[PDB]
Amino acid sequence: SGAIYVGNYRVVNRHLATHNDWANLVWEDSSRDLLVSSTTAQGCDTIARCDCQTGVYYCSSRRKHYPVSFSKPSLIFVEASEYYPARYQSHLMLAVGHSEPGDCGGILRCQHGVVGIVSTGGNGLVGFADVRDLLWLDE
Ligand SMILES: CSc1c(NC(=O)N2CCC[C@H](C(N)=O)C2)c(C)nn1C
Ligand SMILES: [Zn+2]
Repeated sequence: SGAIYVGNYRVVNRHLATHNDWANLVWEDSSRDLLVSSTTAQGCDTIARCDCQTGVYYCSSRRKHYPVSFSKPSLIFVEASEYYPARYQSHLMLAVGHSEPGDCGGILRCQHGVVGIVSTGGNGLVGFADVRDLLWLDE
């Protein structure tokens, strides 16, 4: 679990969004596993605006942060689950690292700010849903 709080927005994994998220929906994209809902309280997370391929992510199944090299946001095949049929997930970045179910929502950060959140895992690989292209999160 986990979310990004920036301005009047909350960014979460779409497959983990609540009734409240859906009732205050701003934007969602099933192909990205992202949903953005509105909040009354102001958020202070800074979003990175860069092409960094190195950063640190939070892994809740180990209660530890890990430094990683990660790929550029791309269309990657993702296996069927209780949330989605087998499909290509877009804007996804992979890194060699640990992740298990329950890790989704952990933030990936570089020196510039928040890059994305854990969205996929398995086979010693962790996938992050990129948020750096969502320029409207700042305004
Ligand atoms: C999060 S780590 C993980 C998962 N979770 C996923 O990769 N998933 C499951 C939740 C939805 C994700 C998506 N973006 O479609 C896909 C699994 C099935 N094994 N391991 C080790
Ligand atoms: Zn960066």
